[PDB]
Amino acid sequence: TIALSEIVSVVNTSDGRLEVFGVGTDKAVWHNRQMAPHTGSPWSGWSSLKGQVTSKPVVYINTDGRLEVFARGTDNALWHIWQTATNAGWSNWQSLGGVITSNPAIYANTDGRLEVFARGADNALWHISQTTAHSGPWSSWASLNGVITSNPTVHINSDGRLEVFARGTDNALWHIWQTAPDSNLWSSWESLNGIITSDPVVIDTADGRLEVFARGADNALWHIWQTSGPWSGWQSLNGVITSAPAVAKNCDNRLEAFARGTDNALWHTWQTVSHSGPWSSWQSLNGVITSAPTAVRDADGRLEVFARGTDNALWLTWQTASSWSPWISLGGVLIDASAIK
Amino acid sequence: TIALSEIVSVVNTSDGRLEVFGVGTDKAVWHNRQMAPHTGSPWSGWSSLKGQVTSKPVVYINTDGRLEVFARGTDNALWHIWQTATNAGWSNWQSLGGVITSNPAIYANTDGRLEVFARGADNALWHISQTTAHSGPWSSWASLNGVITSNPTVHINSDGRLEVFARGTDNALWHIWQTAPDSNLWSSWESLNGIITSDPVVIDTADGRLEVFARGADNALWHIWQTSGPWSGWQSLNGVITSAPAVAKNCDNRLEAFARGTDNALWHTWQTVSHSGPWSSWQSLNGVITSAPTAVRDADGRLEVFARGTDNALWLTWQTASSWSPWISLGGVLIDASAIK
Ligand SMILES: C[C@@H]1O[C@H](O)[C@H](O)[C@H](O)[C@H]1O
Ligand SMILES: C[C@@H]1O[C@H](O)[C@H](O)[C@H](O)[C@H]1O
Ligand SMILES: C[C@@H]1O[C@H](O)[C@H](O)[C@H](O)[C@H]1O
Ligand SMILES: C[C@@H]1O[C@H](O)[C@H](O)[C@H](O)[C@H]1O
Ligand SMILES: [Cl-]
Ligand SMILES: [Cl-]
Ligand SMILES: [Cl-]
Ligand SMILES: [Cl-]
Ligand SMILES: [Cl-]
Ligand SMILES: [Cl-]
Ligand code: NA
Ligand code: NA
Ligand code: NA
Ligand code: NA
Ligand code: NA
Ligand code: NA
Ligand code: NA
Ligand code: NA
Repeated sequence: TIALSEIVSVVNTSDGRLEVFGVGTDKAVWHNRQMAPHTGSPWSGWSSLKGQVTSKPVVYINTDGRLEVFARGTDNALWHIWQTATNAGWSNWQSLGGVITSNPAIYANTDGRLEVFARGADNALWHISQTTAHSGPWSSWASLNGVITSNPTVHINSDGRLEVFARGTDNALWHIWQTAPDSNLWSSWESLNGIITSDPVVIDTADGRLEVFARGADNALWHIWQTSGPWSGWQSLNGVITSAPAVAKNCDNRLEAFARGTDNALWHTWQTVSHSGPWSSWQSLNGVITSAPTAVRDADGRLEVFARGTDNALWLTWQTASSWSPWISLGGVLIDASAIK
Repeated sequence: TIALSEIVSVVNTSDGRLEVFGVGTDKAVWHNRQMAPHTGSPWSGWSSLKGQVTSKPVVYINTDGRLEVFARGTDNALWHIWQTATNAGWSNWQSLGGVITSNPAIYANTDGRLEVFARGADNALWHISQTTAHSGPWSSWASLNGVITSNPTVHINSDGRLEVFARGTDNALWHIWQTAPDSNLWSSWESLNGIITSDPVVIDTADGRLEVFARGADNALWHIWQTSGPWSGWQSLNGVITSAPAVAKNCDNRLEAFARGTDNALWHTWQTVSHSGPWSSWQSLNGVITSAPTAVRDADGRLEVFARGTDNALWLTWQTASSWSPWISLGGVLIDASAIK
């Protein structure tokens, strides 16, 4: 098992608007969109992209600005749906086949080819890629092996090499990386040790280093980062958290971590002064939440945070000059469809 | 002729540091680098990448994070030099041949292929591209036709289509665009009218629109922007400017324009409140400058501005909480090698 998951996938669109993707009681993917590229923008309200999903639905933006949403189907295949033109209409759901046992994890290669990662029936990591930039057809599936006990997460190195992180059977953080950008050449799995009780979250720093966040054995927030040299040790950011963490960059590149606390309110800790700076003490953004928070930077360079409420609606709070906005409701009824819990 | 040009090309590196590229009295390309990814970082001082250039040297970052610098040689061919690995050593200067009569203009296609644009001996626009992502070999040269009287500038649409802007023989702003991302299919040249007395500067807004800035017949700063619909009219931002303009985005996405005034000090006007906001009155950042300013956002989300001084050194001022830093000198002796003046 893992700390309570994020309930939505969120993206900044090609035209600077937040769009969120979640799952209803009907197992359909639902979609909510800012009208305008600004903090406090009116929202579309929830509309259905349909389908029937047995994972968290994960949106990624193609290098041509077209959104594409990936989800496990009821047949355990990888399914996807995409915009046919930038911020226009959607395709039908189409199958990329395979059998997967995790939420999908997506990144664009430096050549614009999307590559999707998911656990398989053998509990190994499997991957499939676009054969050409922002387009089908897709490659055959293949395995990157290993044995994983969490949803996988992928990011890109500052040199364009994809890198995947996942919990192993010993509950350590393990990783594997491309040896060259755009490559089918990968490293062996390597252990970053520690003991993690959440899905790992990965982000690139202002200075092009991967930094990984996860809940530890002691239910504190831990992190570890790249220094072609080795990783740091695991370091505690303290706190006591009851969900997966979420991490986003402020527009000045200061990292900021969010998680549900023991009082089921939203808590956050941030780098102070600069992206090189020391982390703040944990502070409360209130609310009562029934999901991990989901954090994203909007087109005004402000953080916005989404979480499911006691009513199972999605609620939203954002940064102001002085503080954070009171929680507002975007309505809907959201379920946690995470293929791993 | 055109308003006085920018004297350096600047890039934010894969690890968040500013690096500047200019030309010495010897016609070699010289290089200055921040040590650390922060405002007010110590600088390397000027070191030579050698070569012999008859244009402004233009740096672009490959999708694998490798810097690549393009310049006209003494033989009027396009030449380039690149990092062999991300923020490591440089290749030798190599020729991409052709005969060009402008500074080169560079963008990455959505598939990671760099595409270079330059005026030819026939005064038409010519282009050459990497055949695969972030790598040689390069295509054959070909022409996109037209007749141009300024350095060309290229940007990417929010849908991944490259678009090139240049002054025509009637002194209007003209443009041409890819009809599909990564394509060799281009539109006809079209006129955006107006009368411009500087190279055009192009930037993408927070909401994914191209916005073009240029000095007008009245030596005011003018701009025009995308609304698949038509462009705005030309609108004046007033001022009286004696150089090319420079434009950069604040970390909250507010556009900010810089130019030399009649008193040969640096002047700037900025969007207020938000990226949707009205433009400020022009205000002075002092100094006495012998080049257009060059503006870039650093890894702390602050604007830094470079300009040649009366001593022909490069000087530097940046945003603070309240105001801007006093001008400091980064030394060197820089010449304006712009292939068009
Ligand atoms: C710098 C290098 O980057 C790799 O992608 C991986 O993270 C290795 O652990 C690290 O040593
Ligand atoms: C503006 C400032 O941003 C910080 O990163 C943190 O989120 C604080 O709560 C907020 O007041
Ligand atoms: C939306 C469309 O975009 C094109 O790239 C070009 O700028 C056209 O003028 C404009 O009408
Ligand atoms: C911080 C603020 O930023 C504005 O965009 C403008 O550059 C002002 O001069 C500066 O004081
Ligand atoms: Cl409204
Ligand atoms: Cl292995
Ligand atoms: Cl818990
Ligand atoms: Cl120092
Ligand atoms: Cl034409
Ligand atoms: Cl003048
Ligand atoms: Na890659
Ligand atoms: Na990721
Ligand atoms: Na990296
Ligand atoms: Na509600
Ligand atoms: Na393109
Ligand atoms: Na450009
Ligand atoms: Na655009
Ligand atoms: Na000096």
